Amino acid sequence: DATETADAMNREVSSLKNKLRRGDLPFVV
Amino acid sequence: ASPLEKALDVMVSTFHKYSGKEGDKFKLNKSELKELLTRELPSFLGTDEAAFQKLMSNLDSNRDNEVDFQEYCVFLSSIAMMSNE
Amino acid sequence: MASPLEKALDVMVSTFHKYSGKEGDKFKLNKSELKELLTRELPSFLGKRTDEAAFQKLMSNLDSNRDNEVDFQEYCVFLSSIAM
Ligand SMILES: [Ca+2]
Ligand SMILES: [Ca+2]
Ligand SMILES: [Ca+2]
Ligand SMILES: [Ca+2]
Repeated sequence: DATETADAMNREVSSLKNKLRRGDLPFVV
Repeated sequence: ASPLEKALDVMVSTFHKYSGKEGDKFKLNKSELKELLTRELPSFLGTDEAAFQKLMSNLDSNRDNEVDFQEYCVFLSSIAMMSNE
Repeated sequence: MASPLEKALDVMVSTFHKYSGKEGDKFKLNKSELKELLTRELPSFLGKRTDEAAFQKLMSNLDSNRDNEVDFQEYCVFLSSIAM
């Protein structure tokens, strides 16, 4: 969970989510 | 549903079972996190208050002193990543 | 005994390997393996249009280390992003 890696993973997930529905690109629903 | 779809559903339902007890119904406090880990992730538990407090801090990337669904998914990912290694 | 959540994590892992081990690097998904995993295991999350162009774009967005593969960490970022 090492803080550096949780924080990086959360940024990565937030980035991908934002692309999904704020929100470009749509192979995924 | 596929096994993976069923798995994601369990991840979601398990979070909401514990997050919805106190306070923000969509976030885990230290009490709720403790219950979830104790009852649902026993094979990964070493335990004391200090340990749960440290885990909470580590997971709390948005620095709001709770664990939200995203932070929880990142935590599960880290456990799975450990298991995959 | 393993909890439902512990078993769900096991399925996260096993489903990855089910596809990553088909071709090439046994521990990473190439574009074909990723398309198969999504098509076969995540139908409820698929859009109206599962054309090649949409998929190529998805691949690039998941491949954060730019090695033309989706590794286990990258796959977990994906699952975390779609879960709820
Ligand atoms: Ca709560
Ligand atoms: Ca938080
Ligand atoms: Ca492969
Ligand atoms: Ca990659």
